Amino acid sequence: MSDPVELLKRAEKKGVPSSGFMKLFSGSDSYKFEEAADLCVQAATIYRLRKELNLAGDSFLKAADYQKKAGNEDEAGNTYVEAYKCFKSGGNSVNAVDSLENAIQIFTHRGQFRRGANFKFELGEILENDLHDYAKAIDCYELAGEWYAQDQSVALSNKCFIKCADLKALDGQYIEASDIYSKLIKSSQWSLKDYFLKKGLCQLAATDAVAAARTLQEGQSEDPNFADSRESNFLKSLIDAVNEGDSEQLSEHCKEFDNFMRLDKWKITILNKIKESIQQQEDDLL
Amino acid sequence: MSDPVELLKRAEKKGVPSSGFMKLFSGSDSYKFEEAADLCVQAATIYRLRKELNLAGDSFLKAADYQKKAGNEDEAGNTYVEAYKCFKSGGNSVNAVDSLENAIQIFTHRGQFRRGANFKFELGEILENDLHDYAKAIDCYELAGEWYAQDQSVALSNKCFIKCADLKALDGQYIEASDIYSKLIKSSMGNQWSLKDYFLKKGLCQLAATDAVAAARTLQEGQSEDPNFADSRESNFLKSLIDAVNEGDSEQLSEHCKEFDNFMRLDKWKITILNKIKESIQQQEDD
Amino acid sequence: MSDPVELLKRAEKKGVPSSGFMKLFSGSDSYKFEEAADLCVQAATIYELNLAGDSFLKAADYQKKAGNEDEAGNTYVEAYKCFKSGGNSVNAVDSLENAIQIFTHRRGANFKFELGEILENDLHDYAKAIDCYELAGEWYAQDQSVALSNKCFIKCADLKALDGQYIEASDIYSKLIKSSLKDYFLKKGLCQLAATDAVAAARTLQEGQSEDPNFADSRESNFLKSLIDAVNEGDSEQLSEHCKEFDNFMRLDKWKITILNKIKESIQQQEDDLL
Amino acid sequence: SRTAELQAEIDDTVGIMRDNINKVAERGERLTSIEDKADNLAVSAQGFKRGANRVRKAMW
Amino acid sequence: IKFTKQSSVASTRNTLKMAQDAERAGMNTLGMLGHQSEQLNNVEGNLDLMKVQNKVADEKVAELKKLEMELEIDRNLDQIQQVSNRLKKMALTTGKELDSQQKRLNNIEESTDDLDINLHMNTNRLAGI
Amino acid sequence: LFNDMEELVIEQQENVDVIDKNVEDAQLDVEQGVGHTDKAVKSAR
Repeated sequence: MSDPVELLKRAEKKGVPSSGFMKLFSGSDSYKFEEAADLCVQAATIYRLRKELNLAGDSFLKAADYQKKAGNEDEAGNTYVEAYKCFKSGGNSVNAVDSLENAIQIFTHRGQFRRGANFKFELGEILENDLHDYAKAIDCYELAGEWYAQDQSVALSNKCFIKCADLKALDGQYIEASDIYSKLIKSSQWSLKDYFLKKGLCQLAATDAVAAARTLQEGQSEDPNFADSRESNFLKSLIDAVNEGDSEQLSEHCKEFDNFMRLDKWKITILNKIKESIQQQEDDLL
Repeated sequence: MSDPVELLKRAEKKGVPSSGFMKLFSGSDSYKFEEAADLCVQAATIYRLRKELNLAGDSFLKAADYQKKAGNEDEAGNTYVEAYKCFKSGGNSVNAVDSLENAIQIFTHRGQFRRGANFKFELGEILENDLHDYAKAIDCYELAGEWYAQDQSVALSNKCFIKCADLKALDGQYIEASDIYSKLIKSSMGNQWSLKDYFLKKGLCQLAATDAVAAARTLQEGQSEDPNFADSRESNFLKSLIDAVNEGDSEQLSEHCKEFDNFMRLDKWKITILNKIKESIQQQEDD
Repeated sequence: MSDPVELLKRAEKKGVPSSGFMKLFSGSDSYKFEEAADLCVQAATIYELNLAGDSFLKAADYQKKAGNEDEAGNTYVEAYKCFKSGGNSVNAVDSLENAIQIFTHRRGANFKFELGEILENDLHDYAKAIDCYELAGEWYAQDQSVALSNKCFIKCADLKALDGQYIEASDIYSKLIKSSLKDYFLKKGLCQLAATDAVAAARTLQEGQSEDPNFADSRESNFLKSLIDAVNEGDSEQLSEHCKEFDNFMRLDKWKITILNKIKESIQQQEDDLL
Repeated sequence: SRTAELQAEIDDTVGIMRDNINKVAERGERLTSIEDKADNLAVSAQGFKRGANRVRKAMW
Repeated sequence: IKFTKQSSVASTRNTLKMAQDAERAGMNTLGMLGHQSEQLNNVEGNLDLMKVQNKVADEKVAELKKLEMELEIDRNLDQIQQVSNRLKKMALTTGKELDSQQKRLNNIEESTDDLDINLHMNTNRLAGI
Repeated sequence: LFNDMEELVIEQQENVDVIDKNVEDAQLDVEQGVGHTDKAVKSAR
């Protein structure tokens, strides 16, 4: 096998633009950038075979930069995706982010919105799980959901808006999360009951029990499957406990609900916030 | 990024045909229209990146017009489809209609009937839902269904003819809707759930035309030709409606409607047609 | 719009091969046939589905003369679609046959099956339909597409049985079994009964009962048994009773009715030959 | 118990077919895009053929 | 009681026929998907060949530039349960086939775009010679 | 759901037909084009 370091050195030597008087006699520099990109891709493939995945990613990044200089942006976007795959498999989430961002920018400029949305969602997943940059993850899930909505892909859009609303609610942006849940409801049977519950829970965490009661009434009137659901009864019981200011009754209803339908971590966090708001009002009254 | 306004101004300057003595020295104007189209497409792409979707649509329309002037009609049809997508995403349903109509005309001219039928159906959907121009939506679903029938796409043809018959029945053209349901039945025979619905809807149209005998014939036909309709709730319901219509008992009809609704929810279409049938009974009582 | 007749006349003028001294100065005639094909395709597009088909046939012939056989095969498929939609089943057959020949020399099974369907339903040329379903099933079998191969072999066995080739139909059902299983066992046995070979029917019954538990306890197995019993007793009335009993619970399709009537007739003929 | 099991199997199969409908929608969308790009490819291939022929005549 | 049993019989008869229904679609759909997936295979071969030919074109262009009722209810349920088993299996197989073809179509799209770009590039280069 | 699936696949058959025809047509044109560039190179040398 060729040495990837020597391949990269040859790529670097070829990727120098023609300067000065030589520019009058040299044809388009595009072909030189293409050949430098091919040398970088060969180096990247050899590094990938060696499981030196970060060096493969860096070589694909160099290849994509040369492809951009050649004018071959569609190839650059594909090569950025290969760089991303190498960095993600190598545990270098930062360079994976940067690779996906360049790929997404190329795909959106080329009108490949759906493709860019796929990668924007994966970018959101990296921001959420590996980097814990929840704000940018929110922005990524929102924009991906919008791109899927323009593409009439309701299911993918809903997957993104679920992730967005969940993260917004965990970040304390309860009103905006409730608005996204209202969009998810309008766009949408099993998940619908969950959306009504989560909307109401966000509203309770915003100390707006009236909006929660309205959401309950809306859901009970518009979806018969929510009306007779455990989620509706639970949301009602939580609204009642919030209006009475009884944080113990709320904790009882939470335990009762948890015994039949396990509360996931998101619901527990939001329910704890609601309880804390009740206890704070109790303390402010003594 | 280039300024899209300057790109469009350059497109406009290039897209002037060679007039006069210059026409003797200028080659084909086709290349000038191609380059103007490319400039318009670049402007449209920049507007789309800015989410200025209506301006992107207008730029694609200009590009498609230049492509037509170049003789590149297949490209013009694709660019009209991109204009349509921009206008639809921008909420400008009128320009979306006009874009699809030009694209469909090109596609039909290129013998791409199927492609035109896909877009003619989408045109029908825009006319129905956004513009409420139900007459043109009917015409769109009918013609799309015919083009799909010629392509042996029984399934798309049936989807279109369902939309056509439903809209025709809601517009009071009950006889024509019944005839389209007869076509849907015939195309669906030997292929059943939609079939029961087709039999029911045919009969309901006939009742709304105050022709209970044709409804009874449709019931007998369905009961003989498709055993699943014979034992279905839809058949029993259609029978009960025919019986109530022949007796002139609008209350019994309303009871049978409630009974049916308790087991199989009546959609908005059935409710509208059933109300019309009831009104025709009550009018005969009042007369 | 251009006039399609004028387009075809231009295609015909261009599609004349270079003859004589002109052949020394003219480049490859391929480009002339390509341009004639393009003109024919434009005319076909403007066309009046039968005239569109004929124009696509002319285009495909010019494409063949250009050496662009893959294009010719695609154009023959477009001709086929026009003729089928125009109700000209003969030219649809001819178009599919040319397309299939091109595809096999270089998909053909898909179109060979559709050809079998046209031969069966529109032309009632059942012999060629059988040949088409058999060859399509074989091509799918080589491609390891068991489901498509089985669809073709079902059509082949059904038509062979209706044509009185009961033994060959039974052999195809044996292939289908080895590769609906209950139905295949029943139909195999029925073919064997129509061949007056009740012993082979009993063997098929025993085979099915041993190899597939779902056939063992099925109505199809009990029905086949009862038919074997009635055939061995020579009681055509008991056979008709068992047919009615079976029909009350599981409707006999037209194929089964035809084969069962043949079995009954063979019993009645043996009764008459013994009196 | 047999009827409840049957109901459970039918509900599961309904779920699988519903998933499939979403997938076939994604498939139809992909196919519409590929048809557009394959049309582009055919046009570009013809253009390349013609340009190469014109250069062949030029060099000759 | 008799009326209810009769209604149950009618319900199960209708259910069985519709079970056999969901079957014809699955077998035809799988057949068509097999046909289309296979039509994709011919496309894939042609795309691979065009990639090789574009490599050749790249090098040639470069050089150029250089130069009784109870029993029936039971039996109908028997029949419905068996069909339901195949409807489930067919749905699973159809899902798997759609997954495979979806990845194949994604690759077909990318390869088609790449070829289109390469062809436009070489056409522009030939224009200048 | 099955009914709709059949319907959608019947629709998609159509797309597959055109794609196959166009890619096949393109391959033959590319092959001819390469032949032309070969003869062009032969002359230019």
